[PDB]
Amino acid sequence: GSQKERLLDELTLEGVARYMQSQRCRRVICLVGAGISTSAGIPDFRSPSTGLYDNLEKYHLPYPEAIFEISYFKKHPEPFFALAKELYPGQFKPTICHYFMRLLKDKGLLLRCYTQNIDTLERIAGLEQEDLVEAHGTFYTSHCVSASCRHEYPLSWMKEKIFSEVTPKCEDCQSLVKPDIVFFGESLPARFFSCMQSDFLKVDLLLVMGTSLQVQPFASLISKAPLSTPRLLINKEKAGQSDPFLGGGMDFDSKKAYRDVAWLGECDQGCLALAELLGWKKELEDLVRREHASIDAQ
Amino acid sequence: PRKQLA
Ligand SMILES: NC(=O)c1ccc[n+]([C@@H]2O[C@H](COP(=O)([O-])OP(=O)(O)OC[C@H]3O[C@@H](n4cnc5c(N)ncnc54)[C@H](O)[C@@H]3O)[C@@H](O)[C@H]2O)c1
Ligand SMILES: *C(=S)CCCCCCCCCCCC
Ligand SMILES: [Zn+2]
Repeated sequence: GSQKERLLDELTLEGVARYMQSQRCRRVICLVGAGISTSAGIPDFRSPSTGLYDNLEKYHLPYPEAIFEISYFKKHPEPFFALAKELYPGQFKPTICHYFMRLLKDKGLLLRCYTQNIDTLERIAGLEQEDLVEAHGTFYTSHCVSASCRHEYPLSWMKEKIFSEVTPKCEDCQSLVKPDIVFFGESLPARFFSCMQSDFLKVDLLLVMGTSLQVQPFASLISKAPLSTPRLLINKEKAGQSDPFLGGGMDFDSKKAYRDVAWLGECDQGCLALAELLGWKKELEDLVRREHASIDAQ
Repeated sequence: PRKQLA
């Protein structure tokens, strides 16, 4: 129920690892964001210096957030597509942290991965539609915005549009073709909610990686878990703690902290370190090396 | 509910 038991023998990465290899822990949900794709060459939003929010004056823009709002995008779709060309990676290579989640899947521990990212790196690492909630959509597909025809286009088609700097318009009806991402101001995909109502009824561990937990309703997921579900954050910086002035969230440090753990560093390093404790380090090394080699050969 | 910053 709502009893706040202490399931981890100690609020550390080693405590989480022993819990992951006990019998109580059979369903794991990952919540991930842009931090886990920065070492794949896709920059943050809010990280000072790197993050996009510091790097977008050049966009004739009245509000550094407007380039991701649906309202602004309806009026002026060009800056987004211009920004999309800048950021489009030359090669899609998922990170160690991505591959840690594919290890979760391969070992039957992955109940679901909820991602805020739209870069398709979860799928390239081998997470299937049954494993994934792309909470903010994806670049992988695109649709005519006209309610009358909503023709679908593949990333191959959208990429050439963006690289040829020509605004994507629909071959059937000449309306705008928008990548299948959830802009700020749009409604999250239905499957987000149907998964959320069911997944969080029996998750045994939350793995929060590479997200500042500042976009809603995604950030609210950490509170859907039952009160005794251990929660591990792997992130550059602590996140998800209740504001002192503002049901609340992460509790790493207070006297009544009992299940939240913050491993601070690179998501790739933190997943490397967790895998070591689990005896998966070599297993993780071969998988990343093999898949990077396969991708490097394309 | 919709995608919103905070
Ligand atoms: N890869 C993508 O698809 C992408 C990229 C940028 C922004 N966005 C979108 O903008 C919004 C930003 O939300 P967000 O919380 O995911 O990103 P954010 O910019 O708000 O924060 C990312 C979090 O991860 C940390 N971080 C960054 N790099 C890290 C690393 N190598 N290792 C460990 N921690 C790292 C950051 O300090 C931060 O806490 C999201 O909704 C997302 O949809 C997506
Ligand atoms: C929700 S916050 C969606 C935000 C959109 C992020 C913009 C990502 C730029 C496109 C990256 C190109 C990779 C295919
Ligand atoms: Zn059309």
